[PDB]
Amino acid sequence: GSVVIVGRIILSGSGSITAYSQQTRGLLGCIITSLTGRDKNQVEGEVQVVSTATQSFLATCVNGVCWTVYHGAGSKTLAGPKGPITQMYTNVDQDLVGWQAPPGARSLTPCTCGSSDLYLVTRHADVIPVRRRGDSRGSLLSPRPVSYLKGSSGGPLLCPSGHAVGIFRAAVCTRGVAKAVDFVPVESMETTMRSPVFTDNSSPPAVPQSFQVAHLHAPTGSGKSTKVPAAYAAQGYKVLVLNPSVAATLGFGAYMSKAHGIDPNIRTGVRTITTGAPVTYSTYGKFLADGGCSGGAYDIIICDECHSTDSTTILGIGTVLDQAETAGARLVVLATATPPGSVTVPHPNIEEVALSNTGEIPFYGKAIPIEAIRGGRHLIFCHSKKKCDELAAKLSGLGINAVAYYRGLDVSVIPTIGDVVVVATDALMTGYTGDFDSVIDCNTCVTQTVDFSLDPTFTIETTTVPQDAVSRSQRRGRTGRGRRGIYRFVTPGERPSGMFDSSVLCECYDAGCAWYELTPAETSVRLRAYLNTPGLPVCQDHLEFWESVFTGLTHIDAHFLSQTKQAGDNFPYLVAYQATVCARAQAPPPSWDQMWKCLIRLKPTLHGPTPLLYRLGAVQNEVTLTHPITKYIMACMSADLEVVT
Amino acid sequence: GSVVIVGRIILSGSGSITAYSQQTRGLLGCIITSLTGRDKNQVEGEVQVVSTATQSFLATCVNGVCWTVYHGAGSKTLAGPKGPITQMYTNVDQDLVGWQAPPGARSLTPCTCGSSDLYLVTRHADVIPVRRRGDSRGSLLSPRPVSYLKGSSGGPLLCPSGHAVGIFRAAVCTRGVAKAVDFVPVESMETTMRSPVFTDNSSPPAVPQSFQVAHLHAPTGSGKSTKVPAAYAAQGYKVLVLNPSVAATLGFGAYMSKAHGIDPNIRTGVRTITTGAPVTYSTYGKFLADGGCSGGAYDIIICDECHSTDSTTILGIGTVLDQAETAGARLVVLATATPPGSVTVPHPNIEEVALSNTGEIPFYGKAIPIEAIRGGRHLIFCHSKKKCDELAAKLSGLGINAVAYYRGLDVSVIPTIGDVVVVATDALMTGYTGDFDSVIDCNTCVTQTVDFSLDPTFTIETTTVPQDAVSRSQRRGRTGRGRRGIYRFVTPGERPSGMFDSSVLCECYDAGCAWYELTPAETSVRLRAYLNTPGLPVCQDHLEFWESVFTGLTHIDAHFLSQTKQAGDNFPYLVAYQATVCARAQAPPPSWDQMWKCLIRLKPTLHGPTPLLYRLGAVQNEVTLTHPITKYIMACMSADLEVVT
Ligand SMILES: Nc1ncnc2c1ncn2[C@@H]1O[C@H](COP(=O)(O)OP(=O)(O)O)[C@@H](O)[C@H]1O
Ligand SMILES: Nc1ncnc2c1ncn2[C@@H]1O[C@H](COP(=O)(O)OP(=O)(O)O)[C@@H](O)[C@H]1O
Ligand code: BEF
Ligand code: BEF
Ligand SMILES: [Mg+2]
Ligand SMILES: [Mg+2]
Repeated sequence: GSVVIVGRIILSGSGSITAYSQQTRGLLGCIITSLTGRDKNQVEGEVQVVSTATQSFLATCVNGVCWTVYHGAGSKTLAGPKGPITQMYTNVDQDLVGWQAPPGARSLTPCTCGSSDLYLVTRHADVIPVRRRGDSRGSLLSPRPVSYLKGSSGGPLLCPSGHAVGIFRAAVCTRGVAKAVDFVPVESMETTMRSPVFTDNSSPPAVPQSFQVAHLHAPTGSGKSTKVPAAYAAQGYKVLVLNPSVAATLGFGAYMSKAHGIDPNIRTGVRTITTGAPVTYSTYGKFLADGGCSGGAYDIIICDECHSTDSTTILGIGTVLDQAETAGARLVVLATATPPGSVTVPHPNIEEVALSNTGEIPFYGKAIPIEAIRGGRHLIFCHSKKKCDELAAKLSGLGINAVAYYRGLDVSVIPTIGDVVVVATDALMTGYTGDFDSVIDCNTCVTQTVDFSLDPTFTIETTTVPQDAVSRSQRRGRTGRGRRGIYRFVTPGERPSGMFDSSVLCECYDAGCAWYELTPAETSVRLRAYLNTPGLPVCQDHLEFWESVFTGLTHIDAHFLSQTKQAGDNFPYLVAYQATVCARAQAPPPSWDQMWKCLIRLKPTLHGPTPLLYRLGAVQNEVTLTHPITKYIMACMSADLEVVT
Repeated sequence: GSVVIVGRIILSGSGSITAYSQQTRGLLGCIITSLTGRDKNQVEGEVQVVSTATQSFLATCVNGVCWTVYHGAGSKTLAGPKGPITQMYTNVDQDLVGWQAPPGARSLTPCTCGSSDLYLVTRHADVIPVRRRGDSRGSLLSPRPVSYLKGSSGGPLLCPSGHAVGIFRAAVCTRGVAKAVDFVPVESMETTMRSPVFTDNSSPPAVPQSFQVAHLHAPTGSGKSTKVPAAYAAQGYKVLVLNPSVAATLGFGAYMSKAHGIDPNIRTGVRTITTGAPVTYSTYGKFLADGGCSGGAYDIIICDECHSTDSTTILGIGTVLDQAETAGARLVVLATATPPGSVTVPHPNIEEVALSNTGEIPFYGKAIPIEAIRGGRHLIFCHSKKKCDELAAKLSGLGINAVAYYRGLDVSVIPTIGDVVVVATDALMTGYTGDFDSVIDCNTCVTQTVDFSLDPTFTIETTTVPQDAVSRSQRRGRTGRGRRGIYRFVTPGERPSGMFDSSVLCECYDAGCAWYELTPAETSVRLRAYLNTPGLPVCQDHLEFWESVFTGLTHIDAHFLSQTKQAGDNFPYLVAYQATVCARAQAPPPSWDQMWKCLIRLKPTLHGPTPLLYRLGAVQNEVTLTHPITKYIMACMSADLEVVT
């Protein structure tokens, strides 16, 4: 649904800068209006209070455009008189979007006077003094809990003259206490306005004279992973294609000989072939395992499915971007059907049909009619492996040839031909072509988030949430590949695309330490290359923080670590490190969940409270919070952390 | 906003117990439908998934009634085919409400099996084993984080036959890990159904032969605080009237003299009058300061405005309930216009007009027209003193005679005669008659909430929230007293009444130690009497926990405590105790905010991290968690804590 103006902040004209709020619609009008996308209300002033169904924040008009933050508004339309107003500008790199100001809105005039005394207008219509520190930073004169600033994203920072310097996007905190603010400067709005609104990256980049990074954006099934590298090779170039998917990589190996007359090298855990062809497909993981870029090996490196924000992909792409030019590559291509800021749009091959409550098979609050999957080939996405197992069993019991597939199973369990219903997690979301007549989508997924909970340190949490627009379009894209297909779904919405959580950064340091022999400093170099590259998914810059954390986790127990690596569960390094600290203290793990099995053999010798370093799951045992490592991580958390408001 | 049926949990009819969900609406309807009260959807099943605009939980049909928890639904109507359906049952004491089961719904059979293996059905249609421990208690077979049980209140506990043993209401936790469940047994549903539809409490209870506690409920301005005690006195009884309000208590003296020919004793912190009359008006605070009930002093003790859930009232009423019989009182009267579960109904004397955006004075997102308050006598409620000061300054200003009244100002600031606009906090919400032609209500208020945040211990947090139904009716009732009046408001809504937070219990122990020379054990006895008395506001039973915490806080610095008491801020005992710990540790306080001003004299000598005991506001300083008191309080949090789901 649409973002909706629900009120305004009225700014003083004369003298000291003051503000007050006017509210213009309640909840009922908000929702109704969010749907029709038709808002008949007269808009006034320059600072609007805007609301989605779930969140509320600000928007500031400058130069005839109503500006706000991407992290708040996504790519959403703004409700307007004639109906929904699509964003004119969507700049994910700058966390900035804009709609053409509706009639009645007035614009603030840009501040061009280099005044460093600033005033931030909050959603509560407070005006708080801020000292400008940099192009996009200013310190607060009196610090405040972040909770106070929450909902003031999009609000103006003003000069003493009432001219706008930029809009508020983020707080810089010390353990939950905001001490500085980060803003999108008015000049970024200016740059945006004199740049193309349309960027059709649908053609393969030309191979440049000197090193360049370029983007390739075209719909699922169009040929990005197959036709494009084959055409580069046919022109005499050596090409490495990196994909996050084992299943897809193996698929290219079987497909490319007959499809494009090229029998590529293949590099994965279960299958490494050297044919000597000028095309190589590898996973990001295997690429990392082999040590990254080899000097002079490739002309073109394709970072394929670069919408993937699993830690292996992030670290893999950062490695390419840090090493490619030195390694003699002429071109890095960042290829994806669903770039940051994209929304799901109609696919020419794909008919979409909502599930209803009618059907024999209960599916995420709706139902699947048995006749929809009785014959033919179908892929059904479930959010968890457990649901996959359960659904597969149910269907099998109904005489349907069903097979579950997810992380830790072998690709071979999927039959390549004949009738089948594959019930999968996002292990099959990206890259893969399984010849499916249809996809059925639960529209939910699992995600991890870090919370700086100070209890004593941080928490990594797992929750199931609505899918974003990358997931919806990629899951949908598993059908309609070279032919017609069907997409059935439970719910119609999607979260905005192109953002990922700080926990993934934590995951990258972990993997660098556990699997790829990278010092934390080495990982930072690779991740910094990723973050410095425009057009990729974005994340809060917590590199210094995470580096400091892992840098202090020295002398892990090699035995426990090999075990956590072997069992293949999340944060093998953080888990083995907590276990290490436990063992050396003869103390029990936080709980006796499966997470802590590397410790089971010591169970009768472990007593008293757990020296808790951080929280990776439920903690059932008593804890003590004064282990030297705990104190070190607490100290790490004293550094500035930028968090969104 | 009505409660809305958004789906159902379908249960199996034979064999092992299984469940699955069907979803019948999104925010389409839900938020819409809750705001319109109309739901044409046909109801099926015995377990409904229900929702308000803000929260989602369950309802279970038993004996033709759709039951759920008061803490989730309040007194809300259920959206129905022909409009909102009024609750048939409202049992705040048991946390239980019910609507007549809509057509199409089936009921579960009450369980008589006497089985101790139960199964709890969650909102995600999970079915989880529970061993019955008591009448309303059961242990989980495997503990889960409490977050998992959230949104499942109102859900059924089933015995193996699928018959209902009761509905889920709260989790018993150990550091956030649920290990048992508290439920409302079907027999309570049985008792609730057999209890009178309506009990009339509008007439003064007769004085019984043996001690009795009785209720008196009647509209604002009906005479509960004046006519009633005057009538009892005419019958020859000695009557103590305890009222929360300093302002109202002082007002009774002159008025009772002129209207009722009684010159009452008056007891407040700021002023005492002893006339020897058979009627005494006292604040709850002065009553506690006086040592509570004096042997054989009164026949009748009226706990007036017993809707009040400030800590002083709760401790005051608890003291009465524990002491009155032994002190030789024959009757205790719990009097209020707004008992737990009540909602605001129209008042014969009061015309209600919503504020619009039209007017010269900005007010909480709306506007006040100058002509509505110029002139005559008017009372405007703001949520904070700062807002009262700002608005009073603005009104005068425009040449309006305005004064702010809040705690810390002398009652004499309010002119008893002539034009005035009094801008007040809830210092003037209950009891008071100020001869106002109107009340203008911001409809918000300030509340405190405890969070068991384990960082390292607990947090007391202050937030601004929508007013409850007690606040609406009580604030409104400041006008229309013996004559017509006008109530102007910012927003239509009201939160449910009759519940208060655990932090109030914390405040009670704090006040006991700080002001009334009560040991924590002493305070527990008084609070236990409050909690055991039906018909009063309800709270989670955290008495043992809080008592354990304060019992450990020994050897407070007398001078610090004297200072925090004198400054009048929120938790003088806890603040002075943290200050004591800091000064002895030669360490700085959590911040240099005004809360910690008692330490300023020592500032130059204090360095290093704060030995943090708990969180009462922002913590700016680095912290250490090594202090023995910190560890004592951590150990206290290991106790069972029941929290709602
Ligand atoms: N393993 C495979 N088996 C059969 N057909 C395939 C396979 N891989 C690709 N194709 C065909 O090649 C087309 C292009 O696929 P691909 O290059 O993977 O698309 P993109 O990367 O653009 O999503 C697909 O639509 C499908 O028609
Ligand atoms: N201090 C006062 N000054 C003037 N009139 C008063 C005062 N107190 C009470 N009254 C009158 O007595 C009536 C009953 O007041 P009160 O007993 O305070 O009502 P209740 O306690 O039921 O709200 C009021 O409506 C008003 O007419
Ligand atoms: F865009 Be394709 F599905 F990789
Ligand atoms: F009910 Be009255 F206003 F005390
Ligand atoms: Mg591809
Ligand atoms: Mg009264």
